[PDB]
Amino acid sequence: EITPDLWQEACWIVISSYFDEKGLVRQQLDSFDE
Amino acid sequence: MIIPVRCFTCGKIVGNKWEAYLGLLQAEYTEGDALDALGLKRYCCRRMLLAHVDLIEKLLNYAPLEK
Amino acid sequence: PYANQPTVRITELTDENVKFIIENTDLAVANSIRRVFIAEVPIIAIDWVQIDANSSVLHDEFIAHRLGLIPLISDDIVDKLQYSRDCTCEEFCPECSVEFTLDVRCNEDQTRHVTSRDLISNSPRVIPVTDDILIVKLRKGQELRLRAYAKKGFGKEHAKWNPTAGVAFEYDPDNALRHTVYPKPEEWPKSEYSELDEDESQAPYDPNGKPERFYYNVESCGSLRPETIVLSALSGLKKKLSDLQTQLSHEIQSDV
Amino acid sequence: DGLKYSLATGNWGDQKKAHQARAGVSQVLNRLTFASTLSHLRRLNSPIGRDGKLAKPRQLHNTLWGMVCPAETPEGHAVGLVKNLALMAYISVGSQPS
Amino acid sequence: FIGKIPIMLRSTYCLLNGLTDRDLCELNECPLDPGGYFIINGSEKVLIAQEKMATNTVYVFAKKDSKYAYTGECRSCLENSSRPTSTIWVSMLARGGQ
Amino acid sequence: MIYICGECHTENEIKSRDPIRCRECGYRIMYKKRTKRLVVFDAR
Amino acid sequence: RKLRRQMDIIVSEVSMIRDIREREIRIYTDAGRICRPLLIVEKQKLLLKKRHIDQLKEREYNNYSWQDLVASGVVEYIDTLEEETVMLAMTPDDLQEKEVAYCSTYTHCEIHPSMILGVCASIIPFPDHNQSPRNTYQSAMGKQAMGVYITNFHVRMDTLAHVLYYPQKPLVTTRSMEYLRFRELPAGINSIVAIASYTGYNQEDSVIMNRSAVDRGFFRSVFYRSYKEQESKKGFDQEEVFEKPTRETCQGMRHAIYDKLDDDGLIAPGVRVSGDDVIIGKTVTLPTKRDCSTFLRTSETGIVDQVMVTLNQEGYKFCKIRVRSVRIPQIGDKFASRHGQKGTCGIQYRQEDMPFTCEGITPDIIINPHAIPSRMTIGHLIECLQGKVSANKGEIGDATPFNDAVNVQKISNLLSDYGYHLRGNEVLYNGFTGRKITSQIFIGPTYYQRLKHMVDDKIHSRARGPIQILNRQPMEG
Amino acid sequence: SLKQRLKGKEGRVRGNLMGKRVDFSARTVITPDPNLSIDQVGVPRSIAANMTFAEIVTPFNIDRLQELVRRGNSQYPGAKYIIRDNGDRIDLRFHPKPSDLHLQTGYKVERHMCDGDIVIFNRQPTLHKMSMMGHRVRILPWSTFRLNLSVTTPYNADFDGDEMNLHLPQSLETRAEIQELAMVPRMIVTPQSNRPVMGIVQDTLTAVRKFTKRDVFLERGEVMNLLMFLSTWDGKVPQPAILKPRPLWTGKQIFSLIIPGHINCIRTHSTHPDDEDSGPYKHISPGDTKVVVENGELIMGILCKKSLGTSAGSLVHISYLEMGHDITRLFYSNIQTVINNWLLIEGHTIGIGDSIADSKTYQDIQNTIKKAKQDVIEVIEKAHNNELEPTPGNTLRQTFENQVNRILNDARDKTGSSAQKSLSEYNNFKSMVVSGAKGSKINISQVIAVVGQQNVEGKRIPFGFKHRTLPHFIKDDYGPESRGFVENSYLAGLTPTEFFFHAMGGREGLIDTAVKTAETGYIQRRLI
Amino acid sequence: MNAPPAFESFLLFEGEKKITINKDTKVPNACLFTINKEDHTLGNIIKSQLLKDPQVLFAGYKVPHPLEHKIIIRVQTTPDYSPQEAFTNAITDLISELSLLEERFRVAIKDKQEG
RNA sequence: AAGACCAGGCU
Ligand SMILES: [Mg+2]
Ligand SMILES: [Zn+2]
Ligand SMILES: [Zn+2]
Ligand SMILES: [Zn+2]
Repeated sequence: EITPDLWQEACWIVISSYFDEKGLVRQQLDSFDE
Repeated sequence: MIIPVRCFTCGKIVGNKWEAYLGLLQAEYTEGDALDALGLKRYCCRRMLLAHVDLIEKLLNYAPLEK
Repeated sequence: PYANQPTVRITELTDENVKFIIENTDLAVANSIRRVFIAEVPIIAIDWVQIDANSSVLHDEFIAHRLGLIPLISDDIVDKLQYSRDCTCEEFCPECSVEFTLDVRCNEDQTRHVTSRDLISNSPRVIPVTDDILIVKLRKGQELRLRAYAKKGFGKEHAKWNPTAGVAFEYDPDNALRHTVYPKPEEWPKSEYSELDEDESQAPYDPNGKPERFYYNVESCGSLRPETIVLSALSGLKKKLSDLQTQLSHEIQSDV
Repeated sequence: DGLKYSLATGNWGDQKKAHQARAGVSQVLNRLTFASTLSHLRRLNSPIGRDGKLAKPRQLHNTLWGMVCPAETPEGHAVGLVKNLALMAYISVGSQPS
Repeated sequence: FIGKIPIMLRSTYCLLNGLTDRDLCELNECPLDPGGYFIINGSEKVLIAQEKMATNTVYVFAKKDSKYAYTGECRSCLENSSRPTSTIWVSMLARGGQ
Repeated sequence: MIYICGECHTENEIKSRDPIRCRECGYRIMYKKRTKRLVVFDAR
Repeated sequence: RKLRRQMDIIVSEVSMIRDIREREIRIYTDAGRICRPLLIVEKQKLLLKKRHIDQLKEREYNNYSWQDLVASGVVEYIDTLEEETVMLAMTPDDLQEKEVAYCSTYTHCEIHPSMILGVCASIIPFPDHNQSPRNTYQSAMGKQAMGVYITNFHVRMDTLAHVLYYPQKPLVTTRSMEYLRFRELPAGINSIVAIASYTGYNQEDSVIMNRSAVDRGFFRSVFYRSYKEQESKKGFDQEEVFEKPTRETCQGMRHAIYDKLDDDGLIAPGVRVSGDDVIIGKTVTLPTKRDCSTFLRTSETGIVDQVMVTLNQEGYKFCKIRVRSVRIPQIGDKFASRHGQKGTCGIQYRQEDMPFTCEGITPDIIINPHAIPSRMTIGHLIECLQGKVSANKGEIGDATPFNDAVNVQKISNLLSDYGYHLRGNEVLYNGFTGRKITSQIFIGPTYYQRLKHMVDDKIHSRARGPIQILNRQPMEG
Repeated sequence: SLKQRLKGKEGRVRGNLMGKRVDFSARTVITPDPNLSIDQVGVPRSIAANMTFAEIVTPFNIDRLQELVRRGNSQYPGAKYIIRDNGDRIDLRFHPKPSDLHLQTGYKVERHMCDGDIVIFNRQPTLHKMSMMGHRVRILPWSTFRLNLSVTTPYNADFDGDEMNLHLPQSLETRAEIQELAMVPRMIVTPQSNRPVMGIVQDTLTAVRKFTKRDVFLERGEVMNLLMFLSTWDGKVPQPAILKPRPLWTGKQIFSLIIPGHINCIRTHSTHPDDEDSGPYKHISPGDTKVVVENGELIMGILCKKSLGTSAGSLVHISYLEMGHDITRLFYSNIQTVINNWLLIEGHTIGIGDSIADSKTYQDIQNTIKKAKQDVIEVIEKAHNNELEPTPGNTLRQTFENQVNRILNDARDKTGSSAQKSLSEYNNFKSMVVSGAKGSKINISQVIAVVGQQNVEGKRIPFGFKHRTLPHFIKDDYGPESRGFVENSYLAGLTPTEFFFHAMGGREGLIDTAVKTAETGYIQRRLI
Repeated sequence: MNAPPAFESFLLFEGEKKITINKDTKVPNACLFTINKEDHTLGNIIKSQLLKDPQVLFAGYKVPHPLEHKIIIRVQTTPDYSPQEAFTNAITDLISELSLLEERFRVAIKDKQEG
């Protein structure tokens, strides 16, 4: 089950998913929306 | 913006190779093989096609002000 | 005491490229020849530009800058044309300029690539050298109309008048004169002109030697053939020396 | 006009009580480069006065790890007082403890 | 109608919300533009995050010349409703009596 | 005078005292055609 | 913690902290708390497994994303004062294993150590090979690097807009530039940089530039200036009318002649405008007229790019004019790499006078070697080597900060396979005499930025000009 | 109020009487020009066209002034104004006015600033009186002020976006004052520390050392070029040191022609060991490392910062004291020009191979670091089992910190010494450090071996979290890694924690630089 | 503003003499040649040709300032020979060498283009 | 006009 030293691909994939969902300015938009 | 006509260092014309480079890369050549196929030997001409960013495509999305 | 007797070997000769070796001549001779290859060879390039309509996304002097860098076939009439500073006329004529006209409209939906093929000249010898060289891309409804005059100049004025796409120059491929000092000779790749074995790094030091073969590789940008670039450079350097001899004959005659 | 004035001038409070208010908020967005625009949109300001010669609040604290960029601050009287946000840092928006 | 509230670009109440690349290009808006700024009188204004001390939590400090050896304080606010920024201090006077 | 509209991209005929609305679409932004007088550039 | 990880009745934004020694348990739902995501570690094993990575690699057309990753209890948001109770592992493959047993109670693991940097510091190649003041200097100077700031700039009417002719993405890139969109809007050019003392004009922090390259469009740019003006028709206005003044009819009059103006008193676009030229002819009808016409900034020497006529808030006639000028890099202009090495242009030499390799390559930029030893920017040298490797290989080099899979020996071994000296040195020939240079000069492609500061915007001279009203002293500015 | 008008800075007294805005002043960016003299400054034509100097008409210069008046303000050199005996100020810039262009003795013609004019030149932080020296105008293209590089260290200026002010005296008397008092060659030696202020800096110093080594043999054409770049040369080619196999000159032999007059000086090179003076070879130094100049000939020795730099008893200082200001100027200019033009042949560079050391040296450095870390572990274990005895006058914490700092400093010093010993004679880092041009032995050590301990307010990295530095470390960890000791070098790259600790270390320096300036300036003003 | 026009690298104006000859008073039989609007291309050539003359004692050139387009050549010869004669002879020898090189290069081109 | 705030640059 564990990631067998493929880690460089894995961590940048999850970082790409994070930045694809949120972006860079969510603190502005979330604050104003709330 | 758009591919420069001349390589800045030596002066070789790279303005007519952007479309061919794109075609080869679409035809499954890697960047190194495509640059060799186009005839760009020394690193100064290779960096031109390797590091170019084509913003003119993005600029052509906007409608003109002309009729 | 007396002048050189140099000799030329030519190894490779194509439409792009000329590899030749000059033997038995001075280093300063060779350096000035390779320097004249760049900066003193006359060629034809677009210099005056007037734009009538430009609704593209690139601005007027952007397009004018690209137009000047487009090589023009200069093979024949560059000896026949005058410099504009030499010429007797106050405005542009066939003895001192070539007229180019561009007229492109994008009526169709798909993007049109304006290339050097769309440049139309008044005379058949001096077409653009040339896929073709891309000047600008046009969306539907965009238009580009302009006139251009091409003049005669050389590399000192502007890099658009450079007839050449890099000159390779090399002498003493095996470091026998020790003009360069390798801290570790074993780490340096051997030149394609090296004449020594795979096992030894450098030729033995030659205290009596002087630089003696110059290896050349002149690569043309398309305006002039690489064979005629060298001939034009030699003729121009000889003409410069003859002009000094002439005017220095007058300066001695003043000193007399 | 209250919202418009306080967002235009930058003085944060009543215009008649501008002596009592806070200033420096709502600067003109920097459009020199895309990186400049992003850095300006992700930026933090310490309210501690700029004349303060006390070094302590300016120093890079251990607790900034992963939250605030260690490299990026202006040079001058505002060293360490203007801080930029890390790439993965997220500021909580708040919720009710019901 | 009681007034007009400026709208942060690309927020849930902006007209650019949920639009695609084609729509943004038709509107002469760059898709790469992140938003997160306001437009007031034609200029673009960006609110800078303002750092401040936390509220409702007890803190204990000391400062060298004060009459107190230790000063406990609690900057308190009622859920950011009706906020007075009321601060109590609870201090210990110095030992140095004579 | 003629100005081009900032949305429908048509020409509109207009004079110096006229308020700005486009005759085809009501839109309030106009652009002045590049003039007819010629400007010479060097290709340097 | 179970409920927070299951998102059941506790939002992931809520932080929970147990201080064991003081017997307190604190829960914060408050706004304004800063936090960052972390991977959960159970025992010695990550909760992130290969199926999560497979689904995230097939993220497209699967509606599986970072929110689904959070909902699975794999990643957790942690704020500042909860980190006090957290045992963090820098990387899983290194710190989870049975090395010599420093710790075994790891509870969290960083996604990647390079996520501690900001937006401007994430563009630096090899930032761990540089001095921290130089990293700070680069972070500050990157905001002033010129490029294409926004794609629709031809629509925008902004004052002081700078745009570059031929931006290039760096040949040596950071893994985080993809999320900063630096490929789409680059702010510089890759240039062949030789680190050598050539003629003494690059001493101190100066730079020698290639004039032949500059003539080919190297670091050429455009500067746009916008001008606002209006009829002001409200209140004590009379009217302030756009019209072309006649030569001596108005009161205010100057040696600036109005004849570039059109019928409505507005210069049409495409007209060359120089110093003192009147862009907008506006006359006051004054209780008999005053010229309030606007002029260009002195010596701006530009061309009218766009003219716009609208109606403002009030509903009176309001006009914007945008002027452009091209500005070719000169001696006084400021250039900088991505490492804090900033410098003006000491002198420009043509291609004939520049030193050249055996292949005819001449450097675009020559920088003094004396900038390196004291400033200790080794990342500059490593970038220069990596770019030389990449330009030959056809790939784009990876300069992400803390990756052990890149080192200088490996880069040298890769470069040695392409027929070059493995440390980047190369034999140069003197441009003036053609003789070889005794030393071998370090050369290679490096990413360089043109800065907003130019000498044409800074040069100033004074002799008996304007006088201040109150002090009768020379003006300020 | 009136009190507020007069009270503070920018108030009337300080802001308009003690200092004020002036006319005939120019500002622009400064760029280097090694082809200028040490008293010359390059001035753009636009600034020289704007700036004017009033000149009085007399029978000597009336023809030249009439030619300037007919050139007018359009062509570059002419006049802008003509001032009559009554004070009537005719302006040439708008109209030709051919009846008014007549000149007679007593008029004042305000001509454009020409070559040879005297100007005060200034850089703003203005700390001592060498921050404002009088220069001599030379007119050059483009738009930057140009000055010689030896003049940079008086002004503390570097060519990175720096701007400098230009003041032009408007009267003959004040021109005479600046010429006779504040000219650059008259300010070579400061009264502050009786040392020269200007010295040989950057490329030229490293080239001086490499040129003045023993191995430099110069061929005939190279000698003729270097002599072509001498301004004080008498025109006689010296007889070469080596004659028959081929004629070969030496670098010292040409440097002796640069040295003015008959100067006697004795210095020592930086790499001079103390063993040579004790035993034999006192006067025939094997490393070439003692300097002897007799009768204005450099007999032996390698020049460096200790000989051509700004120090007491330097060659330049002795030259000034013996020969005066006029000859020392030519001495600086000749050194600059001829040695830059020689450096055109040899060249200088820096690269990765200059920063990569030997594989055996790397192993030695790693062994030293491991031994040091083991020693710090054993000291920690001694304190943990309460076996450590407290030093007199010191707390247990104080002595523990002192011992650990001692161990780490010894480790860093030993690794640096090993790295410096591993350097080759061709290494460009060594070539720059030895000559004193730039860089230092600690910079080499940090580049090649070990960055070293990072300190915050002169202490080891504190505990910002409860009992630890970062969440990656365990509580109560006083080991070198946890407290900010950077084991790696810049070439090898730093780990994430070491990178953060180095950022913390540099932040302190930035803060100190930003803060100290106000106090220093306030002290300076109060002293003055 | 102050950018000079592109042509000061190669073109003379009214009043500029292409060559100016000044005698050097420091040393007998020494002369100083000033060539306007030229660069290293010609100075290096002339100096290298002059150094071959056995009757020339000194031969050197320099550019006083790169931003200016000017060459200064100093020639010192032995007592029974004029540096003016040395200069003319060097120029003639250079022209003679270049003509022969051109002819041999043309012959080589013709031999290469067939067989 | 003038005043205010802000941002940036060189030490
Ligand atoms: Mg500086
Ligand atoms: Zn190239
Ligand atoms: Zn004609
Ligand atoms: Zn319309």
